[PDB]
Amino acid sequence: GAEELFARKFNALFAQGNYSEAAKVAANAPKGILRTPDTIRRFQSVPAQPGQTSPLLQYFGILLDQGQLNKYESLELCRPVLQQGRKQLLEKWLKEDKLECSEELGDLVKSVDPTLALSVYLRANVPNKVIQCFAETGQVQKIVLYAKKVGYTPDWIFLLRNVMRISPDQGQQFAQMLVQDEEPLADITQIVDVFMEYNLIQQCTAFLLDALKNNRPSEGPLQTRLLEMNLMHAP
Repeated sequence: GAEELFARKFNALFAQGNYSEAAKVAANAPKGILRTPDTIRRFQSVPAQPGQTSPLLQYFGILLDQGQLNKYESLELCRPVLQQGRKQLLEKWLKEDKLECSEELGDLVKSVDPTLALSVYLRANVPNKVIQCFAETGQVQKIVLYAKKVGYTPDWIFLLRNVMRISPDQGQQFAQMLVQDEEPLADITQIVDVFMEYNLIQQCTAFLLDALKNNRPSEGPLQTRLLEMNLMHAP
């Protein structure tokens, strides 16, 4: 019940002109009173300051001496660090399991890197929804495999979503590695739509062709749609 009292002690000693005692109590105290969320957000928020131990360096000290922490503490750890310009720190916390290696941290990276998140889900919690859920670009294989290896084609949706909003572009995509064996998807039209809207038409058709290059993997409709696009795009 003195969570409040601990925060009161920190705020008092910080305010009272002895950052040393406030830091010594806050960092060297149990239950992570510099990673319980208000405390951690304060500690991450203060930027480097001459006169004492750097907040960043003090906090890394704190994290290592303290260690990985719970979903909430790991999550709190993860929520700013990706944003904080230390996305790479958060990649290390997911890879080093300084974070919970949960679905949340992976998803946070998938918002900024599907692939490593996908790596974590492939490695940490072996889920499918989150891992596929973002597949903007990167390691083609996981994407092409989860679309390719039904399931799942919803990973195809997630990637088309992720390629509906993708800074990557024509080139490294996932249909063809996925479909050297023709596969209809949740909507192949989606695939062309995404490609088309990105004018990645060429990759959609190119990849689809390879899918057709396993022959019994061959559907008029893939081809129908392909030809349809070529009729309006370039025959």
